[PDB]
Amino acid sequence: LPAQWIHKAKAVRSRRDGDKHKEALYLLKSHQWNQCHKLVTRHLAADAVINENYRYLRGFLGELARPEHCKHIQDWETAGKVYLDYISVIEMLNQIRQDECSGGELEKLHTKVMSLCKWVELIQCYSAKGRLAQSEMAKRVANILRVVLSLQQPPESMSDSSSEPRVPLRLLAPHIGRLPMPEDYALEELRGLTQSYLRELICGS
Amino acid sequence: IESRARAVDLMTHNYYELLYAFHIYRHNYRKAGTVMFEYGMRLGREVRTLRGLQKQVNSYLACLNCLRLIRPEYAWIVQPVSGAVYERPGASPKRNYDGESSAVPSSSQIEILELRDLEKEYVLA
Amino acid sequence: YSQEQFSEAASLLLSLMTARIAPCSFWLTLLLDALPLLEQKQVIFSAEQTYELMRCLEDRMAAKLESTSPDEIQKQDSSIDNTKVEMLRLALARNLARAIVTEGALQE
Amino acid sequence: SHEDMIHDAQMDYYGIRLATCSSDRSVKIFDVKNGGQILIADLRGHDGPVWQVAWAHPMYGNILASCSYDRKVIIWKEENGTWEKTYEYTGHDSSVNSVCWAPHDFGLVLACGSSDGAISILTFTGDGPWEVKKISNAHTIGCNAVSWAPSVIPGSLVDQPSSQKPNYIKRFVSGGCDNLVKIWREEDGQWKEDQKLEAHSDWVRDVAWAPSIGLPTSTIASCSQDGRVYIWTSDDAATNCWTPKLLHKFNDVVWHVSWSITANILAVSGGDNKVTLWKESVDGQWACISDVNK
Repeated sequence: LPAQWIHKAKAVRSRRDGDKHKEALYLLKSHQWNQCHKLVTRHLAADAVINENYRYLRGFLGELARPEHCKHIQDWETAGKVYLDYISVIEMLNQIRQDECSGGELEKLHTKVMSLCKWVELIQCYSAKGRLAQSEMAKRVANILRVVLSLQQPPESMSDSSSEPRVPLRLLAPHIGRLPMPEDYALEELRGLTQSYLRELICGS
Repeated sequence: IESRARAVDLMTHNYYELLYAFHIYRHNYRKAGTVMFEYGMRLGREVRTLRGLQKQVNSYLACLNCLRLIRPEYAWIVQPVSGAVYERPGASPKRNYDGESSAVPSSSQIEILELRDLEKEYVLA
Repeated sequence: YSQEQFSEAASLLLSLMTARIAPCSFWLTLLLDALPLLEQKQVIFSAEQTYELMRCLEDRMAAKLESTSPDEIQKQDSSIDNTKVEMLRLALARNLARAIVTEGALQE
Repeated sequence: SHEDMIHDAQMDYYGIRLATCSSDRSVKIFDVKNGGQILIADLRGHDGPVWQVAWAHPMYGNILASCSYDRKVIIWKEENGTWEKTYEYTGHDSSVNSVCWAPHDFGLVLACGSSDGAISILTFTGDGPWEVKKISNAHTIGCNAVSWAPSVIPGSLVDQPSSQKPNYIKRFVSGGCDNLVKIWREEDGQWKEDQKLEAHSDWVRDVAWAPSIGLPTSTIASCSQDGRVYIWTSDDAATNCWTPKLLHKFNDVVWHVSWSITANILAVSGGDNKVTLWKESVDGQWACISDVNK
């Protein structure tokens, strides 16, 4: 007997009782793509990002990223593969330091990071907890971005000699200025941004 | 200053209130309220006198004063639990008393504290 | 106030409010006038006592809102009065913060 | 527990929570487990005495509606262990008397009749509006009892595969206090006159749709105050083949009829403080297979 029906039944059972693992598992198993999409976005994304349990929804988004799944769901591209990109970059940058790093992936880090900076703007939160997880993401991405911008000049294999290059904030600002920021760490971020604009304007147009 | 404040004993000075006043100087209501609330935490952990009770009352007082400044899109705080801090600089290490268990970064062991909850706490205090 | 007797003015006001008497709509103007004293560099300021003042203010404004609407008249100046009230309590917070700063800088 | 005796009380689809409504002005709810049960709630609200509730289908979740004397229908949805008052309607002149959910195949629409002489039918988007389908002069006097269309029943669907979805025409039945029963179909956006039935010269009290799973035919158990229980049956309404048969000649004012959740048998409340358990025997006739002394 096709497990489609049994997954349907145990899935609505789980939607009654509230066993998060079981609803997620059987929604995946029966592949109610659209509604499972919407519910995971509602809850599961924030849950996994804040609890750092990337494994399960990693497999989740990986199977969801298949283009046919993209075809049967509206707005998969808006969020799901986007956060999949977040987590994938996180893990690969973690491992590249778990070993000795190679620039042939560091360049990819720069290219994809500075790009996805452009689409962090289009994040739309329709819940307080959704925007709260958005804020947690923003603070963590700021932290890791500071770490990587510091360590991209490795302590024994410096890339540039002493050069202070022109900052790409001339492209970053028009999009990062489109979101609010909590003054808790917005202070230090905004201060770094201050000395950035100082040099930018002393060397302006 | 935190390197010094954690390392030294609290009864010599409230370096925490020192930093809190700095927070006031820098218009940072979030960090200020957190500092004063956590100093109330430390006092509650450490001392058990009624003078101390007034003191944590003042601590939570000032924290929620920062709440009077906090913007609704931020109506909450983080507070992580961690191990004890060194004491008696210039003396031998391993000087630890009381203390709390360390948290787990790969999870959410931290506590987010919002308006209604913290005002519950101050009302009970 | 009129002869700018800051010390005993503030002490009397503290005593009166600790006495906890009179309707809220007037403690409004009470602390409205207490403003410039709070502004002035004074060490007798007991910020914690000022804050039972403000927490009672919160209590009273909540009770006022529950018992009635602050503005039943719709006019260009009703929202002005309201936002002015919030600004007033914001001024309360900021001035208290400054007073705490001065007190600490004097506790040296 | 309840201050007044119970008219209606319904367990869930899963046997694990019970709602119990009296005219005792409030309705109390137990969780159900192991044979044990804890009164999880007692919902207030109903400013008229309460008779009936209405659970909805499980693929929607957990939904309850209720009628009262105050002409108010209260609408309750369960969250986090908490059922609560979600939509409420009034506008009625006489007590709202009959409420009944439609098959989930048709959706989340409740039927709402009262002895007003007219009836509304209310849809909930589940998150959105409460679409109103109000029919005036539905009775010349008033509405007593109403039943829906159960969505799927044999008769022409043997040749219709399980993969596809058939057209869902809306119909239903009811009987009122103008000494008449009537049958309705939905079209043009509204409902028009399938059938007029005038056989009980007295008011009809309750109506019973045989859940006609396995039945090409259309089967009714109509119970009135006049002591006559009519099995009305038509193999085809288009050839107009509704016929009356006697089920039992009870000498009491004949009160209530309700089919089993197992859709097998019928329970009939009699003017005897009893509920007769009738089953259409395997052969051709209606046999009172048991009883419950109320």
